[PDB]
Amino acid sequence: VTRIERIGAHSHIRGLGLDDALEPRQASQGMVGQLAARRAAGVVLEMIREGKIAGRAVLIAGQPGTGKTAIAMGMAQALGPDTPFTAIAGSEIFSLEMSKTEALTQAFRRSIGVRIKEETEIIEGEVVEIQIVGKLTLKTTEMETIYDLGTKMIESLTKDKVQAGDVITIDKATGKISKLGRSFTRARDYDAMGSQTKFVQCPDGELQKRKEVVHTVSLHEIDVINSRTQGFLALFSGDTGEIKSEVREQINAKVAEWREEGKAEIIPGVLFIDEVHMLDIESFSFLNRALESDMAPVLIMATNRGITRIRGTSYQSPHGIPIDLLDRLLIVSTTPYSEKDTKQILRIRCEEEDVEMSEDAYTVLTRIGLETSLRYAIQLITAASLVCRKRKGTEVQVDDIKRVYSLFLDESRSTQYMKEYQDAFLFN
Amino acid sequence: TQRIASHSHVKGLGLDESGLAKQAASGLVGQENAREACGVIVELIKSKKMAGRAVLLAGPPGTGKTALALAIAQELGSKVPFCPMVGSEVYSTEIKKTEVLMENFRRAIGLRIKETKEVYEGEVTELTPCSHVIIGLKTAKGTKQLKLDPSIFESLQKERVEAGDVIYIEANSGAVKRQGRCDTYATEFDLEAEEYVPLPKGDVHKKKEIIQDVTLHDLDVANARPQGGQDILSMMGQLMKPKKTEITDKLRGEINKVVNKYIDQGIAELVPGVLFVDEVHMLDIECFTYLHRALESSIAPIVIFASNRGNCVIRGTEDITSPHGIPLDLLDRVMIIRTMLYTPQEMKQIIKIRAQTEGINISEEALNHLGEIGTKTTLRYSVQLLTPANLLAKINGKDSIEKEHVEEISELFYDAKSSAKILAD
Amino acid sequence: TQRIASHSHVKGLGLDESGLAKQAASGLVGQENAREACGVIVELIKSKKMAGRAVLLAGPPGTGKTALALAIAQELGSKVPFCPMVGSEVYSTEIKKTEVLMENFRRAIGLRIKETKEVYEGEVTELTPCETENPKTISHVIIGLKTAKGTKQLKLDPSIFESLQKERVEAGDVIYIEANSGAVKRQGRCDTYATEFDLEAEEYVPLPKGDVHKKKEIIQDVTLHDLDVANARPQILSMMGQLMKPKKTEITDKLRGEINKVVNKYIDQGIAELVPGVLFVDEVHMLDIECFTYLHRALESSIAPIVIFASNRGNCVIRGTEDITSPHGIPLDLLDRVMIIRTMLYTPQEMKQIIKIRAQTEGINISEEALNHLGEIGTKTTLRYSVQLLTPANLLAKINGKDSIEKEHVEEISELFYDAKSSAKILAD
Amino acid sequence: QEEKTRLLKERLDQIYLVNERRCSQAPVYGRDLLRICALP
Amino acid sequence: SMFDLIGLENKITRHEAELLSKKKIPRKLMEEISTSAPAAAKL
Ligand SMILES: Nc1ncnc2c1ncn2[C@@H]1O[C@H](COP(=O)(O)OP(=O)(O)O)[C@@H](O)[C@H]1O
Ligand SMILES: Nc1ncnc2c1ncn2[C@@H]1O[C@H](COP(=O)(O)OP(=O)(O)O)[C@@H](O)[C@H]1O
Ligand SMILES: Nc1ncnc2c1ncn2[C@@H]1O[C@H](COP(=O)(O)OP(=O)(O)O)[C@@H](O)[C@H]1O
Ligand SMILES: [Mg+2]
Ligand SMILES: [Mg+2]
Ligand SMILES: [Mg+2]
Repeated sequence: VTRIERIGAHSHIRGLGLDDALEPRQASQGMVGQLAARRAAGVVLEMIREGKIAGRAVLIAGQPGTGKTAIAMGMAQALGPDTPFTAIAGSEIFSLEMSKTEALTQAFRRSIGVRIKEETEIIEGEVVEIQIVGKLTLKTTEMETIYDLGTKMIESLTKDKVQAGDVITIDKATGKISKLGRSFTRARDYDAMGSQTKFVQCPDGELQKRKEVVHTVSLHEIDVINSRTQGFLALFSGDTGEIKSEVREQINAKVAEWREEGKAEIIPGVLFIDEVHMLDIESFSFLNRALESDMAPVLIMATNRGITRIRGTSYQSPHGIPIDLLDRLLIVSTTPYSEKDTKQILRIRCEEEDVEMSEDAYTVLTRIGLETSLRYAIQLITAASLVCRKRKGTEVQVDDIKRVYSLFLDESRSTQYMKEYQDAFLFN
Repeated sequence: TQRIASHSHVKGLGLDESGLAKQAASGLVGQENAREACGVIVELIKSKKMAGRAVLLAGPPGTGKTALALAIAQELGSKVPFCPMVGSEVYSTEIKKTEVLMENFRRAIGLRIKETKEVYEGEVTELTPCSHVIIGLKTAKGTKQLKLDPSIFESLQKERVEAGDVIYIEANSGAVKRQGRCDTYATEFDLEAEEYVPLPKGDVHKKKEIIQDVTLHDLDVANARPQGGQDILSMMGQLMKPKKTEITDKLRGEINKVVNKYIDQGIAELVPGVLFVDEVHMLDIECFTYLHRALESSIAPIVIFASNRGNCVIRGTEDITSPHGIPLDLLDRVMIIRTMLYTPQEMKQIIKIRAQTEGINISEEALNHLGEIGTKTTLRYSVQLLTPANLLAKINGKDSIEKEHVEEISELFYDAKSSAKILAD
Repeated sequence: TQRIASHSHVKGLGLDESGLAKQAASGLVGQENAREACGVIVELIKSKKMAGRAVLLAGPPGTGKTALALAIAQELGSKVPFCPMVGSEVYSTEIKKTEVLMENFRRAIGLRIKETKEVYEGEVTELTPCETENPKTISHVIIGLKTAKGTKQLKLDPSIFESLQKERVEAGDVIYIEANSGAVKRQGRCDTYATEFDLEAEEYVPLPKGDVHKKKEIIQDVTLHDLDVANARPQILSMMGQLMKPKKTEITDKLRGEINKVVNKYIDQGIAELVPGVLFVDEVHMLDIECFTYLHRALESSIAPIVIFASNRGNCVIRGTEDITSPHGIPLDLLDRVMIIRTMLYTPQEMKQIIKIRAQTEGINISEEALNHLGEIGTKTTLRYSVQLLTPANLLAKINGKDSIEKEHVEEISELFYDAKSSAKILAD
Repeated sequence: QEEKTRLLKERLDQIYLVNERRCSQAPVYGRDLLRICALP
Repeated sequence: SMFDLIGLENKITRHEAELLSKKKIPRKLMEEISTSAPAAAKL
């Protein structure tokens, strides 16, 4: 069945393909070539796992199509889902709801997980009888007990309309009641059931259990929850506005106290900002200070620009980043692919897309990709597969590649054809 | 429909079984290579295997780029989602451009949800709370006695359900709706402010397997803000100004997980569709740079772009010129289908099809004259002259368009080139 | 705290008693003149005499400007409010830039409130009224309070009988009574009467410890901005305000003047003590002309904190102007209101000292030859780059089963990762 | 009795399906998470 | 409603959801309940 997630541009990548010594293996876990860059990404991944040093910034820089985002996806896959990995595009911070600095702060705080443990003492059981002073009788498969009821407790039992046969949980620390459902029985079967009705088995073991529960949240979620009375709604709608510095400072201090008490754990993650050259000078200046915080995640960036104009200024800088921020980060450089690496990337893409191709087809597709671009060849893989299926074939041949090459143009051929008829296109 | 639109004649791509474009079929004339490419694109979309692959329709104005996108939409069908948008629609004043693009991406993913509705419907003959609730429903096929969960009694009281009223009860959700009074009591009073509804015809218990198509964006906006809540804050939220909001990535991920769970259960089916972004040259550099990641996603649909610009400056950038007004980086992520200028014969065939679609009878001489005019100015101008020419023909008491009417209309209305020449003088 | 940041080794200005900077102390190396001037600035802050005095740290990148500011902050302690800001933060979407600046100014003025409360708390043991003939009439209400220390009887005013019945105080209930108002507050049944069979949570409380009568001192630290925010929007109007987004508001000068008056009244009454602090504005060159102009008036206020600016832009065009260049991206008018402290480039020896201190703080064992190689790398490239190589080289060494960084690990890490200049060279080619 | 027991079986199947769907789904955050994440 | 998430924030808890998932009545127990279909003294 077609699940929500389908074959995308990075579906074949399932990690960095490194060994225990971080030596890059050729054609491992979907990664081909980029040996030096993959080794550097492994070193950065070890830094992220260690977590000791906050605010380390890494810029993955290279030519278009050299696997920068592929390396980022490999890092995200190799890193466990427990550790946060916030992947955004540079253009996601330009919002009408909040300033750019607020958006970068929220991206920073979303990339730091905090794991909070909590112990509670609850009484869970099936209600046998309730008498309106008051008395309540509960039972499990192993025990039966009767309690005396206070004024607030009898009020809570009445308001929730707890009836005999229900399964309820009452927290001794707070005295609140929650109805988990009603136990099914010979007499409680009905022709229609209410929306809230849930059938549940009688609880096992002892009534008064001691719980240990661990909640995994992030600093941004804590900020939003503490932003206003119904702040957790903004965890859905995103209408968080600009969270005040008071709330953030009080949360940083409370989390520090929690970690000192052993209640919470901090899991520093990664903030990947692809296409980082969309950030403006204000964003870069904010990042220069934001990375100096001890609650800063490890920052990874990707760009393909050369000596280009910094957005928001008239200055030109390498990678479109001012040298203040470039001095604060390490640069990993990608390398253009060889013929062998191109062919192996095409083979892995065919294996993911479930396409069978003849060897001559592999040679011609590799030549096309070397001459035009790797992405164009990847697209022509599925194009030729479709054209072959329309032909009632079972293996993609060179003729199908020539067919799709004639049907779908690349940038160069399309540009040449546009220039040939430039009198018809607008605003040349 | 009833009103003739600029593409009402386009009913498909006109391909044969071998995937080759017929010269004139399904309202499309010429553009053989582009129709065959759009055929391969339709096969890609129907495959439901790939995500986030993108296509750029390139060529001069009036070369059928939008017509071809609508032909793809026709070939897919109504079940497959097809979200059209224009590049200038990203400049919302309520949400960021990337949010508008993400919303349109989610709209193009459909989710067909399959369910059996069970409903008990009939006239109420008895309502006695005992615990449990006993209700008696009557229909044209008989009377049935039902035992209801006591939680439905509150719903029955809220709906003010009494004996003799026609109501329905959902077996899965217990929702009760009082759909008026039974028409048998229409004579109980001569003047009552009540809505009488006929007694249901079928059985009291009705079963129907149904399907509903929803988009992931619909789930996103349903979970964006609480609805139907009886709490005072929910009532105020019902009252407040509805605004688009920058729905968070975490909610989208959770919705994806739940949809995946229900796809695994078998009660939902994914229907990936197409997002059509016309005039993609209008997007700014920020939108294109976000679209890089958006297309690289594994949840994205097939996105069809259309650009008519030449080597123009990318918007939101000073003097950086890229082909089609699209950065080369995004161009490397798309497949380019080239549309060509029409030959005079193809323009004549298009004019004929447009006239036939508008219901206009045109003589051979008028058709030849219109073809000559279109050759001299534009196809769209010749095609637009058909309706006024028919109007003048009907005013002159004629059911067919002659060359005199086309001459008169082309004298009354100028083309863009003629106005430009006049204003140059 | 536990995680290691770029400035986690800065523990203060390494100054002696005579105000001179040691060559290397408290994690700082060199910058003797700049540390001495920062020392005079720290004395200025601690003197509390002056308001609105501005100092500009100016110098090349990686010359310790932010390290010196955080060293000043460490010297001042945690009592003095030190508010870090970056110039990019003024561009808010909820309020005007001048409001952001004024809010950050008021964040750097601290106020310490001292509250002394007298309370009589304990478990109630008797509530006997004292009947009398009026000159049934009661002249006193005797309440007996029990604590773990002992029992006390209070001859309370008869009017307290209304509050006792309002609070439903009964024998065996734990209460506390404040000396001033004389109103009773009930806090639950004493836990000595709680059984394991009855279910209530809030209605039980342990017997108070300590003497029945207590004198409690509560000290709270606030900023003038905290008071501003509190008085600007107090917490059905509350329901609508909490449902809608509580945006920042452009707090009026009227409210700030009223709050200044209230704080002066508290300082006269002795309830409160002012702790004026420091606002640090890094990357101040991100401010626009309107912000700098506002800062002209703000620094002339008698209420303003001491502000520390930092810039490295050199002769650069002022943001929000066209072609108006200024020595630091700051208009010359503001520069006349600030003292400038220059920071100077480091020698290779100072770079080696900083690298060693960083390695110590990160917990990294570095060999002498490895330290020399990394220093020589840092004399090329940048200091920041050489520091950043420390932990990846330590990890590379740990992979190879070495407890200390060897020179080969530094060489390999340098071969893997490149600096801004090497990348510029690759881009040029 | 075959039709009646078939109808009962169908009711039981629908009960099972609805109860499985209701009990299958966990909240994204929950009450306890919000309570524990709240500042004093 | 199977996709309604925000409605669960005021209705259930993660630990309660785990309990509900663990203790849901299986088919055989309902079949048995359909097939089959304490005086206190103060000592
Ligand atoms: N190291 C790699 N191994 C395998 N495939 C790669 C690699 N790098 C790039 N690709 C392929 O090319 C595309 C990814 O290129 P990408 O990383 O987006 O380039 P850029 O650096 O411009 O972002 C994917 O379709 C993927 O199949
Ligand atoms: N291949 C075609 N066959 C038939 N009619 C066409 C064709 N291409 C365009 N038309 C008609 O001419 C009009 C202009 O074409 P259009 O699709 O708008 O071009 P573009 O979208 O590239 O500007 C269409 O609305 C349609 O009515
Ligand atoms: N004189 C010094 N002694 C010790 N550490 C220093 C010194 N100068 C800079 N550093 C450290 O080296 C790095 C330089 O960054 P920073 O001080 O922020 O420079 P900038 O002046 O560019 O803001 C910081 O980690 C800082 O703690
Ligand atoms: Mg990329
Ligand atoms: Mg069009
Ligand atoms: Mg600094």
